[PDB]
Amino acid sequence: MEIYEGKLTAEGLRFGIVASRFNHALVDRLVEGAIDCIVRHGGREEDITLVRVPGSWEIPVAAGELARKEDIDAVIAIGVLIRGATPHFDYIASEVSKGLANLSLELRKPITFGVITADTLEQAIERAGTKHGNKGWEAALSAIEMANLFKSLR
Amino acid sequence: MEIYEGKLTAEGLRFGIVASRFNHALVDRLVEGAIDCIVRHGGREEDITLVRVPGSWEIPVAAGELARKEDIDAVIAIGVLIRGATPHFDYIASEVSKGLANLSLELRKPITFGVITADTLEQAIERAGTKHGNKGWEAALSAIEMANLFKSLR
Amino acid sequence: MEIYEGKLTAEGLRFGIVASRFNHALVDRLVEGAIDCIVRHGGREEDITLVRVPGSWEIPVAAGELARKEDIDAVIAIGVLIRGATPHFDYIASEVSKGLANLSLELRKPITFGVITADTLEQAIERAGTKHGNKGWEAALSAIEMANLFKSLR
Amino acid sequence: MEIYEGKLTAEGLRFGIVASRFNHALVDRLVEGAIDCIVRHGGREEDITLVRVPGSWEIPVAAGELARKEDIDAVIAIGVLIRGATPHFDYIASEVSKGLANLSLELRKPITFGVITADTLEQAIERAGTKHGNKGWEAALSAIEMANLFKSLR
Amino acid sequence: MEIYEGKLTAEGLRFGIVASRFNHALVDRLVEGAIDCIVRHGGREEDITLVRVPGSWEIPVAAGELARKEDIDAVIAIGVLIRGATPHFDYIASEVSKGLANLSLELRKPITFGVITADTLEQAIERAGTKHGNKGWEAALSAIEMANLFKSLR
Amino acid sequence: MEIYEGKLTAEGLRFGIVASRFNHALVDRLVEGAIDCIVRHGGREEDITLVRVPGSWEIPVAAGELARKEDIDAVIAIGVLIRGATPHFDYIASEVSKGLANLSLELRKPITFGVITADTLEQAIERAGTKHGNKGWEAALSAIEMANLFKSLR
Amino acid sequence: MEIYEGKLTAEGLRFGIVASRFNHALVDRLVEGAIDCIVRHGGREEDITLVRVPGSWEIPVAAGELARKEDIDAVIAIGVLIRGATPHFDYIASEVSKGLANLSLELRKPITFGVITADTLEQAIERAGTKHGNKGWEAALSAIEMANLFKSLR
Repeated sequence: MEIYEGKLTAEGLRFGIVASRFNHALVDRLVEGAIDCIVRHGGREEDITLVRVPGSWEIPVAAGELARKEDIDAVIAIGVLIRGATPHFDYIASEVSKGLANLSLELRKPITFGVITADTLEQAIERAGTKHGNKGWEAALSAIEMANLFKSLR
Repeated sequence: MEIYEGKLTAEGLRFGIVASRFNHALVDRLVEGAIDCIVRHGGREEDITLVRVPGSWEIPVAAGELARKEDIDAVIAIGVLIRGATPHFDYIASEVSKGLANLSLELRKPITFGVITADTLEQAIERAGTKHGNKGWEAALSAIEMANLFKSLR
Repeated sequence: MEIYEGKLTAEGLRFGIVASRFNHALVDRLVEGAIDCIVRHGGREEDITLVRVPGSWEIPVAAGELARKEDIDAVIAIGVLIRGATPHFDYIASEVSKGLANLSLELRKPITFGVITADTLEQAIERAGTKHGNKGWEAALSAIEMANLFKSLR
Repeated sequence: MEIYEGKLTAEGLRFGIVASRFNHALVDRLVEGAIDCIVRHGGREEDITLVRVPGSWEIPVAAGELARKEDIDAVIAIGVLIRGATPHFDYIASEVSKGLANLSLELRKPITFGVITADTLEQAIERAGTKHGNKGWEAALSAIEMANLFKSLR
Repeated sequence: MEIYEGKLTAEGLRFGIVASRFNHALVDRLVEGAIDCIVRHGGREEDITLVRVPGSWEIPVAAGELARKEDIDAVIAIGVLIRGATPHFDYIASEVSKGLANLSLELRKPITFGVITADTLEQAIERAGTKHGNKGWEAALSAIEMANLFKSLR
Repeated sequence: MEIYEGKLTAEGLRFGIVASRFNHALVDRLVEGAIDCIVRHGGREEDITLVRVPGSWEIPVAAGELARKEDIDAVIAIGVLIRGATPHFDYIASEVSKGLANLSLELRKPITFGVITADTLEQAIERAGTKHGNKGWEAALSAIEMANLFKSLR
Repeated sequence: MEIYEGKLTAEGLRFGIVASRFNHALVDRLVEGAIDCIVRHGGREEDITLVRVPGSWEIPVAAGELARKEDIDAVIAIGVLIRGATPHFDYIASEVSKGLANLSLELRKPITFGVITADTLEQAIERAGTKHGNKGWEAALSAIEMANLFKSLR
């Protein structure tokens, strides 16, 4: 049998990080874990390109210009969505996810999903550093494995 | 300021894994994550020494013979404890933990704690592979970082 | 990979059994299973040293004189504790367990724990012969495996 | 099989009794049973050394100077603890017990535990003379058996 | 029979008092009773060494430097612990007590325990001067008796 | 009377800070207060050695290598523990505390305790910056006073 | 960027303390913390001017004669207000606060606010020494920082 799988070594890879600005407080702890993961697995922080967009709605279009440059091996999307009074939550949540997934089949490149979709302000703080451990350090780990496996599979 | 911190690269390190036999079903998924972590971070599986003891009560004494050999950089203790009808749970839980912590100051060597102390059979299955992600892959990650930092700090 | 593990053959091993006297009725069924295990796995009953102490409080000090003799490969501690009206239970339960575990790191020798810590008189009868199967035959099985593995690991 | 066990004859043995002063009323009935046991089993009352300390907290340190003299075969600790309004009970109860047990492995000498840990003033009176029969006559009986067995086992 | 017991005369003895600063209000009434006891039983206040530490957590380490000087006969530990919202209470309470008791067997010297472990702010005020009479005057009385008895027993 | 007490001036002292990584979000506000305290009381930030360990379980072993270097006057342990579904909380909480306290009597050096043991995620945020004022700025203040007093007392 | 901030060193500064007499019991523990803070941060107690006024109503007028002398760098107002049966509380509380704040813009000099405004007698005892730590040691710390920063900013 042929078994393919990405190792977790980050040397030689160049990364893109698309990070919304809304929910300034929680996103800055995710971007912190994300860079943290990439450096302690052996990647340099020079080869990280960090892009900032105003809301989570526009993560799709801007991760589309990072994922087209040749020298980017994987792209991480990092944004916080908290439900409020209206269904505004759903139609933005539903679209962030389709643009990211639709983009990944198009450009045949890994785009990992580091978007926190929380119901209360409580659960967002737990997945951004405390009792569940930041998505940011996680979605970054997912891309290091993918961008590593996509040397073998292409 | 001096900042010390372990990177996550597992090359050159030699590991010990002390794994109980009781709860045959759940422990074998932890040992699986543990070796898995060490190999995909760049360590060879030859340099893993795996030791098996009958219950969780004896993890202390046998991790004491692994932690004394010179060629072991870190030791992982892996066992499952489920509460039952009696306080048998507490006095075994309380002692596994003191022998492991007491051993680490004595032999000045990292012994990370991969013991699941669950109340229901439910929560033990969740921390052994499913919605919380195996301690075994986690306690192994903790030791790779420690055994790496203890090159600098000794 | 190196895999260490004790087989279950009891030939050549010499055992010590420290058995309280209090709860005369239930302890005598545990000591019965314990010798039973050692003989039917192939050990002789001559090489069993049986020591009797008045209560469960003193199992630590007397298992300390058995575990220091050279010709003892493993020691079994067998006593029954039933909770009563007062917290007398806890402070005796808590100390039996630390002296046994503290002794095992000191003398680097297996001391397995065959102490029944039951809440009702009911549950003590179930773990001493009937629907859960005597600790005594179990704690003895745990030591045969350990004393066998500690030929390889020392 | 070798069977070791202490007989109950008190001739030739020399004893130490560490007895708190707090709860003046109940302790004096325990010390009474303790000497009573030792004399009617055949020991002289000259060879009893009786030591008095202010509270139950200091039983450990003073039983440590009795247990170091050569001419003491066993030491009895006799004190009454009654729970009151605060957790003061627990942290004193927890420490009396560790100093006594820790001392017994250190000096390899029997220290039997005649401490009444009662929840109400009621249960303390029952274990000090009336419907359950004084610990003092009991903890003394436990030491006569141990100090007798420790001629054979040393 | 030999009876040992400390008289209550404080002449010739030299004392150490380790007193936390946290709960400034209640501790200063305990230290007040403590010196008060030592002077009115006949000791001079010159021979009192008073040491102040920031919290109750550090009473162990600093009573360890007083108890090692030769010219200190007994050491008093004086601090107030009030339970609050979290289990922070327990793990500090549990450690103050082990360091004090562990120290007393090590240095074979009396360390009496004048720590108030109260559940409400109410009960702490009652044991610090009012309807139960200050521990400080009590723990001091306990040490005068012990340091006096330890002339005879050493 | 002799009165000993540490002033609060931080000049000439060299500090060690052992800070877990788990609960990335809250620990980074404690380390922030801790350095903040040491600099504004007059200490330089060059003489701070900052050590990072993966979990709170390993604070003991790594504070043991900082506390052995000669040029460290006091060590601060900084980590966040939040209770979750299982008793995993207790056995880790209970051991962090014994290794820190056991270490301080051994190496006769101040190790102050800046560990937040919170029941809800709520109370952890309050003791890490907001309505109760960071332990980190507090445990640091406790060590500046202790390391200053331990010039006089040694 | 220019960053201004007061260090916490109290050398060279001269302080004023305006302390009511009503609630004799609790105020004397605040004044105690206040002087305590100033001395252990390095200030002499000669350079403290202590002024006493009959009630909390007159703290404004008398802190106005201290804040006009040239040789006073900061003034501390220390008084206890407990709510009783009537709205007398509010109109005195409301005025103490405006005279202190109005005075600080007028004389361009720090006047820190060490007034306890408690609802029950309970909460006043907690903020005056026990589980929340005296305002007096706090309002004094606030002024040492301010009077230090106002060398740079004037």
